[PDB]
Amino acid sequence: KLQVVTLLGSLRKGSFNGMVARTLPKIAPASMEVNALPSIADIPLYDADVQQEEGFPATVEALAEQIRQADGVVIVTPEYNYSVPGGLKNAIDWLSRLPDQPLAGKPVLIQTSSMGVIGGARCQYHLRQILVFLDAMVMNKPEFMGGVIQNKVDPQTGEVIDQGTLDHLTGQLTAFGEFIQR
Amino acid sequence: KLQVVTLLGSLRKGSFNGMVARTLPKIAPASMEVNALPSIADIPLYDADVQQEEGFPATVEALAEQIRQADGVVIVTPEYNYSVPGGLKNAIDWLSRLPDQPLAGKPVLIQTSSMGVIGGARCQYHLRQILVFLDAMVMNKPEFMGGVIQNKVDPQTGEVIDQGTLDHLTGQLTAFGEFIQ
Amino acid sequence: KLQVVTLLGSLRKGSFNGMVARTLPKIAPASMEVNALPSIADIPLYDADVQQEEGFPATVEALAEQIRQADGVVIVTPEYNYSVPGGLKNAIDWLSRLPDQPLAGKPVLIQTSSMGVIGGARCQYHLRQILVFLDAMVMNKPEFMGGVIQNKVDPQTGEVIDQGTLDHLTGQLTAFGEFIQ
Amino acid sequence: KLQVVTLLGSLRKGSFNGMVARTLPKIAPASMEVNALPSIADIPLYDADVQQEEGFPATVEALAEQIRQADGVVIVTPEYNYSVPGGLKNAIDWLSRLPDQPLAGKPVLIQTSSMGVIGGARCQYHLRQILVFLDAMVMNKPEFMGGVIQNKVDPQTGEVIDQGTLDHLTGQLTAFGEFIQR
Ligand SMILES: Cc1cc2nc3c(=O)[nH]c(=O)nc-3n(C[C@H](O)[C@H](O)[C@H](O)COP(=O)(O)O)c2cc1C
Ligand SMILES: Cc1cc2nc3c(=O)[nH]c(=O)nc-3n(C[C@H](O)[C@H](O)[C@H](O)COP(=O)(O)O)c2cc1C
Ligand SMILES: Cc1cc2nc3c(=O)[nH]c(=O)nc-3n(C[C@H](O)[C@H](O)[C@H](O)COP(=O)(O)O)c2cc1C
Ligand SMILES: Cc1cc2nc3c(=O)[nH]c(=O)nc-3n(C[C@H](O)[C@H](O)[C@H](O)COP(=O)(O)O)c2cc1C
Ligand SMILES: [Ca+2]
Ligand SMILES: [Ca+2]
Repeated sequence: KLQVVTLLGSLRKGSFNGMVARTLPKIAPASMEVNALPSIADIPLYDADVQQEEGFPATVEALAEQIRQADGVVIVTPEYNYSVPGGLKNAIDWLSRLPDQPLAGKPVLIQTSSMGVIGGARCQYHLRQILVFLDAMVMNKPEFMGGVIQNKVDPQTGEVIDQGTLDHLTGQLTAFGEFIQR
Repeated sequence: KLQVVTLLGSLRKGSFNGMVARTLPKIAPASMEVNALPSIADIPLYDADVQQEEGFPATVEALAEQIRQADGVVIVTPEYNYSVPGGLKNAIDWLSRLPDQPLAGKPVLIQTSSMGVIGGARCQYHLRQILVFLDAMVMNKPEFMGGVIQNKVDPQTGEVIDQGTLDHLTGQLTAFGEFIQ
Repeated sequence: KLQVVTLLGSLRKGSFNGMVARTLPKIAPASMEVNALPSIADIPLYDADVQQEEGFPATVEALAEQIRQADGVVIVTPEYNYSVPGGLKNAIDWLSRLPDQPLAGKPVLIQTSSMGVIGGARCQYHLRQILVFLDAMVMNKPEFMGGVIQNKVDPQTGEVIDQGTLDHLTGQLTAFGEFIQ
Repeated sequence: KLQVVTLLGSLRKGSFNGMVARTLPKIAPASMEVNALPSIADIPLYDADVQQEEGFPATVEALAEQIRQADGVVIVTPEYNYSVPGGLKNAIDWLSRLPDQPLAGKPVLIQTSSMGVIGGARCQYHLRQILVFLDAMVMNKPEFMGGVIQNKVDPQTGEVIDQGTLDHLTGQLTAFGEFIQR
């Protein structure tokens, strides 16, 4: 069984991308198991001085060890001002500074959702440029951009229910599972 | 006289970009007064729940008001992992949610420095894409990419000394001053 | 009254973006006259040897002069392979080499359409990066990405009909008109 | 012996990138053979109407068949206005429309050179975004950006002679050769 984890790019309780991430474990192919990674909320802003005098934040090393243990990582994130959320980017800046950089050679799947029609596509291309330097193995197609995400979820359960969205989500995961087999 | 402020993208005290930023005051045109904005170090990670429950952070409000009063903003920052540093971007995310969005229509000048020959060039274009949604007035030329800034600064004073760099910057500021109108 | 011209990025006769372009004349503000520039179809591939030996192509010179006379340029184009179409970009490469570079300081408005929901959004930001080196004055908002334009046009007239799209465009032009100053 | 070919992004006789491309065959690892692809100069501007009424240009199909035959492709190109040269992009637009798109799943190496200090880096990131849609297998590091390329070549021979540039060029090719073994 492949072990895939999710890195969440939004910090709000009712996050839509948060709902997409929690739905993935329930629709993953039988040969895949998905779990959520710890939240990035308590990670402090990156400062070279702290890295030297304090060492690495426990939260950063905990997140890093779980990524190394996993066979694949799915980054589920919204788009902020046509790009990557500062919080998520900051968690990536810390990670990129670690011994045995956790994402190098690591299979990565990208997922974004927005209330807008474009569904976070802009965020995705900047993210790939970032992951290139970190040497992650990013899967090309299929891509997933959840537009008008609010009309495809269930507020109570906090999950995706729109049939169309569920099939594409399941399709991509399957492709990612086959991708990981490398 | 024009009032210009600097937004710093690095937090370490030995910051080379910080050196660039603190050098701008004495090489700017005689019609410009360059001062620094507060550090983005205390600005907490963006969370809509916080915006709703607590309102906007006081540090964010302070940063914003200084931006509103300025005639222009010079963003001085390094490039982290082929893009914009997490901290700087997070501060921008916060500012972008403000009712009277501070950077809307605000003239902006970009400058980056790095220990490598590319001088933070990649970071600049991602930052330009981001600035479109904030609706800022970003100047085109001349651009400034400080390649290997470590060889052209003076540690004792923490300012730039390489005459070539100094004239480049001065030319850019002079150009930014004309841009304001 | 302002003179605005359109640079078309697609060459096929059934071009949806072409439909957008030819619709702009009757939805523009009363202070703007929108006309089309010549097609980029005859512009040959850029080659410095040709620039040196033959000089600039007459078609390139013609395109340039019309750009110089206009108060603004609206670039209407599709998105090919997640970026700017080869032909359009090649025409820009030619213009960029001209002594009195036509687009320098020229206000530019970008609009794209596609048969998909993204509406050529990716192409727009690459094009914005390119326009920095040409030193153009590119407007920020509102932006226009015509998603699935095929469902909102009228083949018999070859113009846009979807009222929502029409008002969006009109609003953009009105905004571009104010931008010129 | 792996068969690698070069796609040239500049059309001028004295092209510096042209010199870099011609030097590659002479410094490739013993397990690799490099050849130049036909020139893109005579390829007409892409027009959907021509594709339908005329079919594909012979030059486009000749270039496409040679790419399919090769084990790897090195794109050597300059940077025009912070991006990909229109001519090269146009040759890619035609290619992307072919049956059995020639670059899908094809190993690709990127090389750029400029008279400027940045050496065509801007062109490279836009190109990768393009190759992602075409589903090419693009190698991450090492990257090659030849800055101030004019002071590293020999006008007469039309080749690179700067020792430093030659070593990196040889290093990348070796990495690409090992990369191709996939
Ligand atoms: C700082 C900030 C910037 C935003 N900018 C964008 C943007 O550039 N593109 C976009 O599609 N949506 C943007 N939005 C709207 C988000 O898509 C929307 O708030 C979304 O539902 C947030 O993701 P979440 O629900 O998982 O918290 C922005 C939201 C925030 C908080
Ligand atoms: C998290 C992190 C990521 C880095 N990644 C890059 C990069 O992608 N490109 C680059 O040119 N330099 C990179 N560097 C090197 C910086 O350019 C160099 O540390 C610089 O001197 C930092 O800016 P400062 O001196 O103002 O603190 C990185 C540094 C850090 C801390
Ligand atoms: C070479 C080529 C590449 C294409 N690639 C893309 C793409 O990357 N993104 C997209 O949204 N549409 C793409 N399409 C579909 C176009 O959006 C669609 O054909 C469009 O209607 C063309 O613009 P036009 O109608 O003005 O000729 C491509 C079309 C062609 C001819
Ligand atoms: C249309 C055009 C646009 C140019 N724009 C850029 C640019 O954006 N970045 C850059 O580094 N060099 C630029 N240059 C300078 C080239 O790097 C230089 O002419 C180079 O030596 C061309 O590649 P080649 O020698 O193989 O023909 C431009 C050249 C041309 C012909
Ligand atoms: Ca929260
Ligand atoms: Ca030639």
